[PDB]
Amino acid sequence: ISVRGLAGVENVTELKKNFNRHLHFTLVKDRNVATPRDYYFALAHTVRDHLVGRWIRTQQHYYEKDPKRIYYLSLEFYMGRTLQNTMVNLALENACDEATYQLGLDMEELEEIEEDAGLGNGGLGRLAACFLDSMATLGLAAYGYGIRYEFGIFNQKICGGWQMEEADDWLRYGNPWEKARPEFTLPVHFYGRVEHTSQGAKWVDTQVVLAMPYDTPVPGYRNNVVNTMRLWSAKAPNDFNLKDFNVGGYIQAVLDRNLAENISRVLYPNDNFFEGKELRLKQEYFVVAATLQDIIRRFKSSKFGCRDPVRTNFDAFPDKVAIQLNDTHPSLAIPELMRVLVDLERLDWDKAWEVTVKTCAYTNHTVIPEALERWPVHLLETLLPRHLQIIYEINQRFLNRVAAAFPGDVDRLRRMSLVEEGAVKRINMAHLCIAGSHAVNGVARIHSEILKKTIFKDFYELEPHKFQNKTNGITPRRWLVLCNPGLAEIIAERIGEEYISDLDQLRKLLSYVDDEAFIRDVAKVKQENKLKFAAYLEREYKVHINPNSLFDVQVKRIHEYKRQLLNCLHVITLYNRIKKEPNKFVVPRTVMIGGKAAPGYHMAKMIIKLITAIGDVVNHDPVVGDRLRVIFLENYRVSLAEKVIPAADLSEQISTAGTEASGTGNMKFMLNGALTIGTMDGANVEMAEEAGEENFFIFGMRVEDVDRLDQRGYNAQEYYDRIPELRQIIEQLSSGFFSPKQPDLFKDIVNMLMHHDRFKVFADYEEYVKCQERVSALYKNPREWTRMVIRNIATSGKFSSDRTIAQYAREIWGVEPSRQRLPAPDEKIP
Amino acid sequence: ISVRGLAGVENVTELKKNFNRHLHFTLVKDRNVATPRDYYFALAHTVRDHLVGRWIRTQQHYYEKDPKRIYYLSLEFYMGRTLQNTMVNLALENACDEATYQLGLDMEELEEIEEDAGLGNGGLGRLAACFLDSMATLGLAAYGYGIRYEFGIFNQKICGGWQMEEADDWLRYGNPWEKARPEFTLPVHFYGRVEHTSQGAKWVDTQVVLAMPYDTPVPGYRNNVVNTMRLWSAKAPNDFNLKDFNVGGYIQAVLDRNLAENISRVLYPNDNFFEGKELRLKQEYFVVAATLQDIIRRFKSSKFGCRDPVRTNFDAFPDKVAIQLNDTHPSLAIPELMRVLVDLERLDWDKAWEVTVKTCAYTNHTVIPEALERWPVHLLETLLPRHLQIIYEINQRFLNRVAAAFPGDVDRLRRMSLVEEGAVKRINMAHLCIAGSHAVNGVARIHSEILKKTIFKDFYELEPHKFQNKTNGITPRRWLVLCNPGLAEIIAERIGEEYISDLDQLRKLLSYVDDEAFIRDVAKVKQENKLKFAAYLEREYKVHINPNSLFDVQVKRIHEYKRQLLNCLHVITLYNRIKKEPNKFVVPRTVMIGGKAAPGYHMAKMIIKLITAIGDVVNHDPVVGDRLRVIFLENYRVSLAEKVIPAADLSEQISTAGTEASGTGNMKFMLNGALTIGTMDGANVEMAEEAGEENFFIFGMRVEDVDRLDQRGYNAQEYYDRIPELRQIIEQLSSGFFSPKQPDLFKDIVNMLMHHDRFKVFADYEEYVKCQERVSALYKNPREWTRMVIRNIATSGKFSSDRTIAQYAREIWGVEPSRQRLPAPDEKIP
Ligand SMILES: O=c1[nH]cnc2c1ncn2[C@@H]1O[C@H](COP(=O)(O)O)[C@@H](O)[C@H]1O
Ligand SMILES: O=c1[nH]cnc2c1ncn2[C@@H]1O[C@H](COP(=O)(O)O)[C@@H](O)[C@H]1O
Ligand SMILES: OC[C@H]1O[C@H](O)[C@H](O)[C@@H](O)[C@@H]1O
Ligand SMILES: OC[C@H]1O[C@H](O)[C@H](O)[C@@H](O)[C@@H]1O
Ligand SMILES: O=[P-]([O-])[O-]
Ligand SMILES: O=[P-]([O-])[O-]
Repeated sequence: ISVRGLAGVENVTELKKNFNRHLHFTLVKDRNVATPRDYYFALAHTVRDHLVGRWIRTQQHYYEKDPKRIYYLSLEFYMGRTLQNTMVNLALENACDEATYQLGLDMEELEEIEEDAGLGNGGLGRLAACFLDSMATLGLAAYGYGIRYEFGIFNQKICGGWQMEEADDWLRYGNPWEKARPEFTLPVHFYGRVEHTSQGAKWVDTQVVLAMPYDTPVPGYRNNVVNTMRLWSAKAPNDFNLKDFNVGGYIQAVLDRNLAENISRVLYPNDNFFEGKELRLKQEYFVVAATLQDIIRRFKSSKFGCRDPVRTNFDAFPDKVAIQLNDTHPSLAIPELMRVLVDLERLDWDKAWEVTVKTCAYTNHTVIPEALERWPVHLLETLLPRHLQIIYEINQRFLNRVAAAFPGDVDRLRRMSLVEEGAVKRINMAHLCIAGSHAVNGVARIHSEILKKTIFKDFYELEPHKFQNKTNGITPRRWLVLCNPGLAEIIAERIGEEYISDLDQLRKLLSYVDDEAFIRDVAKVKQENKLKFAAYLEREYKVHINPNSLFDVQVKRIHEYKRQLLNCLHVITLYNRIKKEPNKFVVPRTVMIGGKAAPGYHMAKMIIKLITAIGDVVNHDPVVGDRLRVIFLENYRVSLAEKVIPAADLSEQISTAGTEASGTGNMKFMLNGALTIGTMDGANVEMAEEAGEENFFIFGMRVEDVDRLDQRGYNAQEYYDRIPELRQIIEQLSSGFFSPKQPDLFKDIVNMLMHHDRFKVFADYEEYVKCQERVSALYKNPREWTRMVIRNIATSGKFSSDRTIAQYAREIWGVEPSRQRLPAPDEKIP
Repeated sequence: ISVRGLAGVENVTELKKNFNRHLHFTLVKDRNVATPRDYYFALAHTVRDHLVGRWIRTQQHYYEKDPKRIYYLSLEFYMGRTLQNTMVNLALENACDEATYQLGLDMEELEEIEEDAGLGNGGLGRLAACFLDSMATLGLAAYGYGIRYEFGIFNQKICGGWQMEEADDWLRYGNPWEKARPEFTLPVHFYGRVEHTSQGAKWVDTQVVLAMPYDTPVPGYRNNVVNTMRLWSAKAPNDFNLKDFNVGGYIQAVLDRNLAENISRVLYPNDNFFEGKELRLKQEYFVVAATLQDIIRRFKSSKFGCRDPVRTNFDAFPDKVAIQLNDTHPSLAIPELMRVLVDLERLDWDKAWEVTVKTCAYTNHTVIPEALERWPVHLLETLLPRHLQIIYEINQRFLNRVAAAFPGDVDRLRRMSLVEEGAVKRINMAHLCIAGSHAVNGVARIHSEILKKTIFKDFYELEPHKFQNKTNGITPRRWLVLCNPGLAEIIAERIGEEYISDLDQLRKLLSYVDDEAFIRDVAKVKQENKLKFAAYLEREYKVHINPNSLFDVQVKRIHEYKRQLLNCLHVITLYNRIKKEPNKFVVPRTVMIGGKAAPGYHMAKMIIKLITAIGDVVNHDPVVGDRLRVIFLENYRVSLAEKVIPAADLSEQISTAGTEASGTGNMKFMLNGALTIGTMDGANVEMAEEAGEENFFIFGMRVEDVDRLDQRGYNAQEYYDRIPELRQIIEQLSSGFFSPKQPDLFKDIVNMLMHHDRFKVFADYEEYVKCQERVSALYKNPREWTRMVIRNIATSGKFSSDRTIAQYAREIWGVEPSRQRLPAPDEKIP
């Protein structure tokens, strides 16, 4: 059937009876009233059963051996569905497929019932998920720590072409994967005040909110390692949230508990944008405070909680603990770690600081100013009074280090300050993370250089040893074996299966680049994938597309820097050229654009309306026929990504050079047989460098060209004046050609494009359409297109998150990866 | 070990492996980190497994045979713990005891870990629970319908002698018994307006809240019948509660969902008191609306949803459906049933009314005015506009019936109106229930007569056939076999086990009233029970009591009509007599008073403080020694009741004649070996009548004496003037003898007692202490006391809820009870 594992005789029979056990005892249903949802749950519980045994020994193991622990703190974990992925990592896919078949059910139909775990916005959240999978696969004693939002990223609905947001009630039917652990509930404090008494400061009169943990298993690829993802939930104490007496109402007091519990209610839907709301800061301290207590408790047991030097010596803390900060969201971990060590454990400042710097590491994800976290001091002052004091003290001693290094450089002092003066005083969380971490990394080579050359230049001059790079990656399990079994099978037919955990081996595929059978096969799976997607489209969304056309897809969050608008300009150009010479041949294309816009991002929402507006005109023009369709992919999310990427021919990674930190969608497309048209931005540079620029469609300004243009001054009128095709398009938008009933509907877009384009869309227009003509030319030559595809696939090995994690481990965490199978799952009950 | 069933070889081995399965696969723990709480859950899941098989066939059975369905609507279901009770009804107690023992665990220690299901206030809620158990045991196709409050009756804490309320987070650790059924979620409407168009009225522009059901199994006693208790939970729709667009905030919209969900958040802690709050009315319509849709859906399938006359003829609705209204809380079921039939199904008013009257029956629980539900019309007008219209129309046609029956009687017309004029117009929910039900019953013979003679006199004259009586009862399973196995065993040693489901057989115990061995045994279990309670006291609450003394206990909600104050007066009298003649012998007594006060009931909270105040003085008087202790039983609830009742010698049922509808605690004491000192109130009359007044300690005014006194006019000064002992006590309270630091602390109690005692405490004082002297005299004669006890126990059979349910069934519901074992639980998978 494929190498989805063995469909053993004993195991298929075992699966079936367990499926029935659960349907009866766990779901309390009888075959006669069972719906597909019940069947999905019976299977999920059956599958979950296979990894609890491994989960328990894995954790018991780490307790016995006591290795260095890796704690990955992130406010986002974009997980997606977990049934198939669990089957894949346990080599259960074929057995379950067989078993459910014999039970008279379609496994694929049941998989579609599982709700996505959308506790993420985009790139950053998905990175955390891929990292978790790789850390388990590389056998590291790692823990994912975050917030269990009861409402994830909103579900996007398109009404009259506009995006409508609706609550993502993903827990509505239950989550069979998590395990509530109410017995490890921890208290978290807010507000209060600071008392300075005799031997130390005291955080007093605080409001207590409880953090209840939920553990979800994270299985490594076929190695019997099951790590843990602990997600905290907010709970109100039953005392003060009722006991602070003297009138108000007993009923109201109980109803008011949903005020402390709102902390974990919903995920903020902002991607690369900072919103200084109090609820957000509360979520940030909430995940940090609870997680650190858990980390320290585990450390206090280790082997020190037995003997060792005997004396809770935190000198070995850094040798047993490593906490990675996914962006500055968990930045409070730095002053909080200081607070505990100093205020509670009573260590001296300098010893505490040495420990904190040695255990914390920070990862930066963007260079745009509006994405930077700068928290108003008055907020920190009211909510976390002692942390503000600690931050001021950290700033004081840091700046003294600067003044000592650069005597007299008074401007450098203010530039580097963690405290920003002005309208309102703010705290620069990034400056905080650089100062309190022993490593700061970028997510792609060029982004990492930009950090040293620009944004964190002063910091780099002060401590060059801190700055590193760790190019992002994706997990080949979910992003290849899971979403594209057809491609994984033919690759395996030639080079084996070892590449699933050693992607570098894909290079061996280079020797089949002239193999007639392989070229036929690679091309066949892509055709099969496109047919399946074209079908899903009519099934669930309804209104036909042509599977013979080129599948041009751009899927990612809607942003001005991602330039979906530049894509739009090209689509309209193709339309206008067809209307000019109708009977002239052009390569057919289905251009699919999908992504979510933050609810408050007006421009982004205006762009989604433009996309749909173009499709209204283009898709109903009889002269155009089937040569060009514009489709907007609704509710783009992880599970939808697993469907479109394997069916894409052209991947669009066209952000303005210097704005996209790295990107990971680009890597997903490269590994699944799509050719890339993009700018020399983020990881695009490394991809092109790996596959060879000849097998890549690069266009537009390089970072240097952008800077030259800024020195000069960007004037969009110039481009409007010298390019008639561009001019024609702008006058089409301005006159209501795409919005008949509301002729001035797109005035904000035109106005912006001409007068405030921060991302110079026009400057790359000519080179973009010129470059698009070249891919059309190559698509007309099936054999050469496919041969270039093989060149990309065969060279994508470097972009596996296993390579990324192995580097973090060695160069930052100080631990050695291991592909050693844990001693089976075998029963055992001590 | 006892007749807690057989500890079979095969079944004890089976239990143990299943215990381990769950501990591993379900709780995901390993023996090395398992705590008693985990062990309790492993057992609970194991026990729950044994009744799912039965649960599924029971429901499948009712679907096949299609009998008349009994729907018990109540806003309260005072369930308590369910582990032991499930073991008892499945004959699993000894097997589980053995199994856990072999596993090295104490079952009793694990049972104490289960949290109580306190979805009730007192008498009314507990009645519903006992009824459920009996309906299952009598094999009726009955369904309990209510609200799944996430916070039940508050946990009571005593601080400095005052009651402190604290949220009852009973779901904190999970509920292994319930089964969420998100697939049967139903919509409920609120607000909106009424449109009158061409062919009918339309309830329009409403706010939708979703009702999600949760099913808990209700097992009959050893008959393999497992009925269902469906509890609704409020959920916000993900559309409008987000989709009603045009600014406000995306985050706020999601956070605001906890406004529709507040409907099922907490139970109102009022016992026999009406609070006209909007949240309450919303809970009331919420349980009613969701339940009726469920009832009709089930009816639409039956055998009509196949053929029959063919034409949804609701003429047979009353022949297949019976809905019992537990008080007027679910009274909206009447106008709601009308709304559906008329507005949706389009039946004519008169046919709809005939159907509604024929399927609804109402049970009244009290005669005090402040406990009556009179909802302000402006509330109904805004929240349920169409129901108000229906109610007005019901009133119109009802009153026309009255005028036709009593021509010219204009005052009778206003007295009987469902609409009350005055300050604000209100709707009398009780008048509504009488008019729309074919049966109205009281809960005790005297209470039922009082309803006909007083409160509902006019209604009785109009339709005498509607008024019935159904004396309350308690379930002998939880209230005998579960809480007092020692007593159940010795009874069984003599007359067998058949009495557990046929309490009448306890009469055979009369022939052992002179049996020397039995008297020794009855007395022995009571001594064993008192010793165990005296121990629990020091274990969990700490500060000694004497097990040789008389256990004088009064446990029930704190009320002015229950007269805990009269008890207090007696306690202080005993104290003063001892201080007068210290070296004189008196029978030692431990008087225990327990119960909860509604948070807003100031007087009730003042009484709890008085009780504790008396204990502060009495319990520390060296001259008193061990002859008198005053203890306040903290957090009285179901599980605590199972502990005190079996250990009580004297039961206090001293409410003012005519105020206690029935009472059930009195029956629990009688069946467990306690003698009763009380007034001729509620069921006390029937109990005394059954055991013989010679074996009962009756005192005080009878209903007639109370009325005579009211004609005359109650003047407490008179009693204060002629009784020196009483006078001494009042001057003790007035001068701060019981409150040194705050001498005027109890001024409200004294003031009330002397000037506004609605329950004439003083009028019964003399006869109460006189009567108390008589029980002390009899307690001095162990053999005669025990012989009287045997006379009570042997005569308590009539107070089983099995007798009560059999009468409801035959005389109201029109169904025949059956003690037929359902065809085993045996596997099966169709
Ligand atoms: O005190 C202990 N004794 C024995 N095993 C322990 C102890 N603490 C942790 N463990 C084991 O380590 C796993 C890790 O627990 P955690 O990391 O503290 O959540 C547990 O599930 C146990 O198998
Ligand atoms: O349409 C039906 N076909 C077969 N069995 C049914 C059907 N509806 C109800 N049942 C059975 O009756 C039980 C009662 O369902 P309910 O009373 O509607 O909640 C179900 O769990 C099934 O065993
Ligand atoms: O680092 C993970 C991702 O974080 C953010 O979403 C960046 O915009 C993206 O470029 C990067 O790939
Ligand atoms: O009917 C059940 C119970 O309802 C109420 O709690 C009444 O006060 C009580 O007398 C009665 O026994
Ligand atoms: O993270 P990028 O692929 O939008
Ligand atoms: O219901 P009663 O025993 O307080």
